[PDB]
Amino acid sequence: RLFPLRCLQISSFANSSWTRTDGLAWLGELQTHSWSNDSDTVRSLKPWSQGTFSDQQWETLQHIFRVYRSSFTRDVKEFAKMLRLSYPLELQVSAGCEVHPGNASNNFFHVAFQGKDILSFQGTSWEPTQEAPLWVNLAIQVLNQDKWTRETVQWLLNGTCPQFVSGLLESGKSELKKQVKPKAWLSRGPSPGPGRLLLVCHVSGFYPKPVWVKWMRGEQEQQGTQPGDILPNADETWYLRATLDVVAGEAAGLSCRVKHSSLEGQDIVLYW
Amino acid sequence: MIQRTPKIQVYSRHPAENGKSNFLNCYVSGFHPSDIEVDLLKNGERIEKVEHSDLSFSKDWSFYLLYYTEFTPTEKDEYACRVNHVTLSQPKIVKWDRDM
Ligand SMILES: CCCCCCCCCCCCCCCCCCCCCCCCCC(=O)N[C@@H](CO[C@H]1O[C@H](CO)[C@H](O)[C@H](O)[C@H]1O)[C@H](O)[C@H](O)CCCCCCCCCCCCCC
Repeated sequence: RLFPLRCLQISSFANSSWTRTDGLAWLGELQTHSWSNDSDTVRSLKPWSQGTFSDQQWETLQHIFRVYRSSFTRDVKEFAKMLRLSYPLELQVSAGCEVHPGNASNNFFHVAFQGKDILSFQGTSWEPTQEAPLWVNLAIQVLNQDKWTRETVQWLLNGTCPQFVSGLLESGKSELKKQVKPKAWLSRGPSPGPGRLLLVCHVSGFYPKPVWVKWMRGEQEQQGTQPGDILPNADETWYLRATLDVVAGEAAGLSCRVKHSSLEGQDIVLYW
Repeated sequence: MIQRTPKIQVYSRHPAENGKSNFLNCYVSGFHPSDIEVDLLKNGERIEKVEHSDLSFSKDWSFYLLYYTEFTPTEKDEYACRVNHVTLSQPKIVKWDRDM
């Protein structure tokens, strides 16, 4: 029941004159918002993408963003000039919180430069990271100076965020619990070179991403299975492919076991 | 950094059924930086009307994307995902196989 809220930001600077920054938030595995940089507004992707917020609180945040996106890129180009950093730029932000049973919540705020972490928000100020180029403390000393931006962020993580999420959660109950049953089928994948081929289990269209798929041939569990990554379907569901490399000789009697939350006790089983 | 090269994977939202409607999916992932171009092909030719999800990134900060379009498989026609990125010399194309 991991239902954190991840608010991601991708800002890309081709040079100090060419920039674009786009965002999106994820509640659990569902994208709830989308904030393109061609829109002056954060798009709601779900009917509950506004949580418990009155069009007034929402607007307040939105503005916080309008100005933020505006102020964030201004600030970046300068740190560039200052700390003298080459110009194709890649900044990424990952901020959020995940509400816990009743009381507390934990939150985070991690920025990444060039694909790597460089700093994050600890307590009330900014802390550079593990590896975190040395010039990063320079930047940090400065950032740590701006008291308001350092008190807004704060209030946001420990204050607003949770409240927001808790709302998002109750008003979203209806869909996060949703369960979609996946359909499965088999087929053979080309034989690389042995005088033998490879089997293929195909599972697609399930909702809660978590799934179990094994080529446990004999009813008595087997092994050798090769799960693929869990790919997405533009309809909120996913796709998975488990392969096995076998000798056609006893390639018979094998089977594909699919376990998944949507299926109560029924593990789908397809015999080759 | 300009070091993580994209991982391309093609699949169908549904079991290939020649003549039957379906969706073609292309999941480009683990690359970085974000700038990138991706086309869905039909016998080498790009499909004019394809859509994709908002580009996002994983914890390791690598970006990922899902391009897709409505299509109808036919034994003769072959589709494929064409991708171009800075970490690659030639736009890698990954063909679609109804069995993998
Ligand atoms: C965190 C989420 C909260 C929960 C609720 C929202 C959930 C729904 C989200 C919907 C989709 C949104 C997508 C998510 C986008 C990613 C998260 C972005 C978080 C932004 C929080 C808002 C920041 C507010 C503070 C700000 O804008 N500061 C402004 C204005 O401050 C100035 O003006 C103020 C008045 O406006 C005062 O006068 C102040 O004294 C003065 O200094 C400040 O100027 C900065 O732009 C703040 C930057 C903050 C991030 C820094 C991160 C590290 C960057 C350094 C890296 C350098 C690398 C160099 C190559």
